[PDB]
Amino acid sequence: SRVYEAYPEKKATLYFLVLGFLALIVGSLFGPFQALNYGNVDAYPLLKRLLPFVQSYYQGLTLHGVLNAIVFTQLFAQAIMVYLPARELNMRPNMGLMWLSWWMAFIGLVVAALPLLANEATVLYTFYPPLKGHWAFYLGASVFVLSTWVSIYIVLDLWRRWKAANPGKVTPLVTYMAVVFWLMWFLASLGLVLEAVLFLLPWSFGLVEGVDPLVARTLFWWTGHPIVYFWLLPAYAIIYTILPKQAGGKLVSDPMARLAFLLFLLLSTPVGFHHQFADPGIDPTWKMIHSVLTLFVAVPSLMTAFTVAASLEFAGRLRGGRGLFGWIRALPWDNPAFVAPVLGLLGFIPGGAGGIVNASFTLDYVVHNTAWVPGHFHLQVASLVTLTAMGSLYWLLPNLTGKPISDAQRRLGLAVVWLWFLGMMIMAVGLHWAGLLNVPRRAYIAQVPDAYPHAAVPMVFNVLAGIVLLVALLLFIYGLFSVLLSRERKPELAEAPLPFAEVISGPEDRRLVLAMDRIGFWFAVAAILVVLAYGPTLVQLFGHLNPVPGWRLW
Amino acid sequence: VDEHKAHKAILAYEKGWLAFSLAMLFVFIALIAYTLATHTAGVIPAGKLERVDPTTVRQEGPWADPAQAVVQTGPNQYTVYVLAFAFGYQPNPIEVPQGAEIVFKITSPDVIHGFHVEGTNINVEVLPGEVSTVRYTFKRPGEYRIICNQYCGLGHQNMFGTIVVKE
Amino acid sequence: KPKGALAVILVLTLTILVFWLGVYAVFFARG
Ligand code: HAS
Ligand code: HEM
Ligand SMILES: CCCCCCCC/C=C\CCCCCCCC(=O)OC[C@H](O)CO
Ligand code: CUA
Ligand SMILES: [Cu+2]
Repeated sequence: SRVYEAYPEKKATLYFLVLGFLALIVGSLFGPFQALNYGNVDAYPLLKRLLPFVQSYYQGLTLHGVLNAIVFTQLFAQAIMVYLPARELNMRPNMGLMWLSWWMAFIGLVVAALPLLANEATVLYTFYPPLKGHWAFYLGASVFVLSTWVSIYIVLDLWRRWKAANPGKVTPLVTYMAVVFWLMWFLASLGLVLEAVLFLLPWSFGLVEGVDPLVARTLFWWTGHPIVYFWLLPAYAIIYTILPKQAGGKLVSDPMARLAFLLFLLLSTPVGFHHQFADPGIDPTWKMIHSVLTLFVAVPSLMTAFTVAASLEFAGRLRGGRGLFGWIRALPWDNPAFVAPVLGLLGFIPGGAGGIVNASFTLDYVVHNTAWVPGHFHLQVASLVTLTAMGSLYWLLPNLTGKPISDAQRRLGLAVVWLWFLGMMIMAVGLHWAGLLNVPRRAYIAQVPDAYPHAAVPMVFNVLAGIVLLVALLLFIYGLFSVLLSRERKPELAEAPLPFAEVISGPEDRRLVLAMDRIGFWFAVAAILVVLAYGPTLVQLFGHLNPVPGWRLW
Repeated sequence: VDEHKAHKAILAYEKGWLAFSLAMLFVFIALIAYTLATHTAGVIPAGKLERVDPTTVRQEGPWADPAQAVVQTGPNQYTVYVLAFAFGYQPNPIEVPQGAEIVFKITSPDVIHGFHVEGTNINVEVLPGEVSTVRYTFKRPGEYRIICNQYCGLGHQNMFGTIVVKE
Repeated sequence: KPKGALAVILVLTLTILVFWLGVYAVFFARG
């Protein structure tokens, strides 16, 4: 087509997107079987017939975590947070670099995947030493992640070129979001990169004998918190700058949207000890400081809740809805593009509430390493982030391919989205409630059927969620491939503009925007906070290293 | 106009919401601070680094003889040296008196395990080469189950232990 | 005035408090 000659960035974006959804599908296959497990039903003998390379529950669990939480979410982030700013500025990104990023991602995936498939790295997506995976797993994971440094370069390049042509102008809203997003990720990424380079790689190749597990976990959770905000912020970008148009209204505030993203730049990285409240050898004072900073990282989503609800109420009133609740009925509940993230946002209320409990230092001892935790995070990433990505089939995919969505495909989409959402809610009840009964996460509980009798009722919810989400996944697969493999094309769809929302403006807004646009300053503040929050403890740990030998227990 | 008046009113309420939010977060900080000043804070692991060699811990030192792992260190205080390993706890059972402060000192000779005492706030990660120290006082006598709540290999789901609290 | 947006943030606030105070109580019951 001549459309990809003018807009080659459409084709690269599509490749990120498709690869990402294939990952989501393969990783999600294991979910229903894990849910049935948490219902005391053992369906793994059947799964091994279908997929004979699967040797255990925990190998299935590794694939699930890696493919869904690391691979799908990264590739979605890379697609959304490069292509959207490019389209807002109407400038082409460096296509050499953009293709280089895709090939790094694809090669790292293939390399990591092989030991995963051969039962050589059954260590879960957190890969905590001294459990020792195959070298290809760590090498592949490292190359996959480093792919993002090239994306960071590509957006900073776009931003700089725009500033050179538009001196004295404030950064446009979507591009401001992406620049602070990618700068945050650079700082965030250093924990894992350092862990891999100084420790996991030399160790897996045989160059050093052991690894200190405490320093490894500490470096991991430097990256391991801000990675979940890395997963979230692409959906937020869509929820702020695209969803309001789809609802029939406007974004009620540019500055409040900018402020939320800015707070994420500052507060997403210096908080990882909230994953280490139960670790020895880290001072309680530091745990409290990180606990306090974790409660502050809640503020931008508290802020987000009001700004987005007010935007949707505004759209609802424009479409003629009256009273307390009539604005809701007037929203376009027949469009899957609107419905999917909104359901996502509803489930994010209990999801966020659980997060705040988890952050509260001593309250974490009630719920740490129980089923509660997967209950929390499926509401966040497996519902809101994933559902937002699913809705983008219905506006983004035609914009990239020229393939229209039929009315039947629309209707199917509405079913998939509702069943997925309802499935996650049912599971959330079962896992939260089981967690309070002391049922552990990361456990093949079905193989010890008499061990948790007190949890018989929440287990029924887990079985049910298991089968509901099986049906939703099957319908999704069918729906995705109906759109992709469809014969009909319409190039006028690929040349149309993206449905960016308009903004309501106030005299206040320009003074605020200028202060927020001093991105060099704000980046420097975020770097210093990481150094203060992490430096003193790392100096102490590197001073007293105690490396220990590796083990293979699978 | 309609839209400008909407911008103004929305923002007016949002400032209220933000002030309320901060107030609520500050109250949670105070309530957490309170827990750090009571006996219930004993379950926070010690922050001191206490290194050991995981290869010799079954041959030499306080974990080598599990029948002598329970030691009176105070007038109403006992210290318990616990080994979490693939796939069990030693001693089994752990026997301690009710009403006494119990200092648990937990290490592993292999991989990371969890130590979660069902019915209590004891819920600590156990790393090889390092000692996890937590304090608790058992109020009720009876049997409490220990659950490994960190993935530690294929035996993980069957790795349990027992504490017996004697009248 | 944005009555609807306020109803949403009320629901969120109640959820946060029920979660947080319910777990605070469980913490003291097990301590
Ligand atoms: C995208 C993925 C995730 C997000 C977002 C996330 C948010 C938080 N989490 Fe988390 N979490 C923790 C704390 C938080 C806190 C304080 C927040 C906050 O950022 C949450 C703030 C959110 C809110 C305050 C909600 C705002 C509500 C909104 C925005 C909805 C409004 C609705 C509308 C507008 C709809 C209205 C429409 C109508 C039509 C009515 C802690 C501890 O502090 C642990 C460790 C626990 C342990 O012991 O292991 C943890 C564990 C995890 C793990 C497991 C890691 C592992 O494997 O061990 C994952 C994957 C994860 C993901 C994510 N989590 N979390
Ligand atoms: C049909 C959809 C899904 C179902 C039924 C499902 C079910 C489950 C269950 C029951 C667990 C806990 C198992 C255990 O602790 O042993 C689990 C773990 C997990 N799930 Fe899902 N899941 C689904 C989709 C997703 C998606 C889309 C994501 C991310 C985008 C996700 C991310 C995770 C992660 C990160 C874990 C933790 C892995 C670990 O502890 O090593 N899941 N899932
Ligand atoms: C507008 C009004 C302005 C004033 C608003 C002030 C809000 C105060 C909130 C919480 C108080 C903290 C209470 C601290 C005492 C906690 C005691 C407790 O929880 O006891 C449990 C257990 O029995 C012991 O071991
Ligand atoms: Cu030891 Cu799981
Ligand atoms: Cu976190």
